[PDB]
Amino acid sequence: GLRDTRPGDTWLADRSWNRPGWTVAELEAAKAGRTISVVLPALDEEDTIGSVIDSISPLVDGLVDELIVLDSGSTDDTEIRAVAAGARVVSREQALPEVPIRPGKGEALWRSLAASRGDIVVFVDSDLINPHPMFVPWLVGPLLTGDGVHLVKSFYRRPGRVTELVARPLLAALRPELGCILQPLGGEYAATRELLTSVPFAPGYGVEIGLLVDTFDRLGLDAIAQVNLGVREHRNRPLAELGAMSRQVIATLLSRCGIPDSGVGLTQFVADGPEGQSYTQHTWPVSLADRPPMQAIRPR
Amino acid sequence: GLRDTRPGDTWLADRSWNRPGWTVAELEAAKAGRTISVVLPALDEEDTIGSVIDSISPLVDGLVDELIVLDSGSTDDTEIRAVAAGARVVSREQALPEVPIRPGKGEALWRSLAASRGDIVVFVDSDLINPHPMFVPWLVGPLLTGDGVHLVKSFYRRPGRVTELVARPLLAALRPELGCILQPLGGEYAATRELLTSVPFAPGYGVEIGLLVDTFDRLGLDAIAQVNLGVREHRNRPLAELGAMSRQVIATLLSRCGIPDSGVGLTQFVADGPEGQSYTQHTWPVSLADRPPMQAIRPR
Ligand SMILES: O=c1ccn([C@@H]2O[C@H](COP(=O)(O)OP(=O)(O)O)[C@@H](O)[C@H]2O)c(=O)[nH]1
Ligand SMILES: O=c1ccn([C@@H]2O[C@H](COP(=O)(O)OP(=O)(O)O)[C@@H](O)[C@H]2O)c(=O)[nH]1
Ligand SMILES: [Mn+2]
Ligand SMILES: [Mn+2]
Repeated sequence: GLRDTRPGDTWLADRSWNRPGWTVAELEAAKAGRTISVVLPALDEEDTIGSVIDSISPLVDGLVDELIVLDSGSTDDTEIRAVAAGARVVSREQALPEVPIRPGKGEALWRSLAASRGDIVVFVDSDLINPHPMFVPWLVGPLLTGDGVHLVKSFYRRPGRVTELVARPLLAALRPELGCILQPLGGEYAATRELLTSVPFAPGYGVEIGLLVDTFDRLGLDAIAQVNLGVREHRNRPLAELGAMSRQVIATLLSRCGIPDSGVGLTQFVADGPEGQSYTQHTWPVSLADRPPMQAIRPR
Repeated sequence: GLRDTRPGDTWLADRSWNRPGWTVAELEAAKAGRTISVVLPALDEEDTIGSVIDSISPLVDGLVDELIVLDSGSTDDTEIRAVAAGARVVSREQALPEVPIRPGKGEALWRSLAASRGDIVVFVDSDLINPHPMFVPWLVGPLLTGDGVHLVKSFYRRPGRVTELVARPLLAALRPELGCILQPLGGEYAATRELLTSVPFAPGYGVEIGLLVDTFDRLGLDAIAQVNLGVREHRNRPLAELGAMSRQVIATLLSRCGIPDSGVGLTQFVADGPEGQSYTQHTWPVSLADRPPMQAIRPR
């Protein structure tokens, strides 16, 4: 299976593989009265968001029932360019007005549960460079087929340091069953509303890993599938921010495993000059504050 | 202090700094009947080891009482080239014949406690490219001065991903007091025999971080100093091995913090081709087996 795999192919828990042979029209037939929402979280991606929407556009009013951009505080042209591309833009305020806003990606995805209605929600990063139009159908495939699958995680090929050095080694240490997950931190994935609204959402960059572990702990490995997305292009992370991202992944995973995190942010020491004559001290925030299951706030 | 610092300058626990103004001859006078051993662990570094010894050579029979290369299973010309450079080569077998050998750096450093005699032991990696001749005196300075200092950690400028993304964020999470340590994984450091023989030694690449945490837990922050080594050149780590190194750092730190590690090695999935058609599954070993305090085996 891993010795021969294609963009679309599905990996299940019991080491078994599947190469899908359906059309998108056949997949919409498999729905059986289930609705699909696509949510694109966006903080300042005016350059790429149009192209991302365009890749998913033609599925709307067919496979996809709604396409939402969750505007996470953008001050560029994200909103207007997303509207011109034919997406409904919902701000964090509009999504859930009765709860004060916290910073970070986790917050945005959590709020999008209140703004969306689909029985199935698909998340796709809005900074992807020319995403394959088959991303969404490939992600929903294993949910619409039905093996008691509740979370579909993607894997892909680089055309991350935090994934390979932090998330995956800590998973081996603390949740070794999740060692089969190739890309635990990836932003392209799909899940049932059932699962999503029943679990807490980790803050900031902890969100994906928290969901992964929460899904595993509550529903076991059989509820998780992996799908090959093929080549995944996206804008590279600036090197400065990787320490902060790692620290948050660590905080979220420790908390899921019942290990007390100090709540103390990473302090980085940045050499000011070539000789190392002076260092700039930079401390990034880390959060231990999950949001509760959406069922406790805005229940269906 | 961090806003103005020089190779040699010392950082203590109470945020206080020190710029040393002694000669190496004045430092040998400060000894007061204390012996200093330099230990160079070496697994296949025939190209660099001569130069490393040459940088420390002139201190022998003066500041340094003995200079030992701990040969960790070399099959190149490490031994003969280290002898020609004027170092005493001791194999892992010769160091401690009554205990079976385990693989890894930790093993080598632990055995070197049995092969060396100095009241103070200085460790220096043998793959350093043209190390500054003042490395050893800069490392022993804070021990010979006396503030109840038992461990001297170096920091330096790149002319690591695992340090910045794994070791330092996990320290903030689990031992936030150790957040002030710039280079927790560095191989250039000095300590008393007193401390070194009283603590367990972590296996493989866990060794430095284990010592750091063990020192902190038992003697507190005041027993640890940091010294600026300046620019530190060394051969770059091949990218493949970084996952394995991270996994071991994780295992060692978790164990020091009382957190159960699964003992399950990191499995890496290596794309065999550009499309991501097939993956090679590669699982690196991780060890949870410390060596006990040398006092329990070969006591002074
Ligand atoms: O506070 C935030 C930060 C990120 N994002 C969005 O979440 C996705 C992932 O963000 P980023 O690209 O920085 O994360 P990475 O690729 O490094 O995992 C992108 O579409 C961002 O626009 C967001 O909505 N709110
Ligand atoms: O099993 C081992 C592996 C490493 N080394 C030595 O320990 C030092 C650090 O090894 P390496 O350069 O691979 O570690 P890194 O610089 O990546 O921390 C070097 O002098 C190696 O020759 C050793 O004695 N035994
Ligand atoms: Mn991105
Ligand atoms: Mn090295």
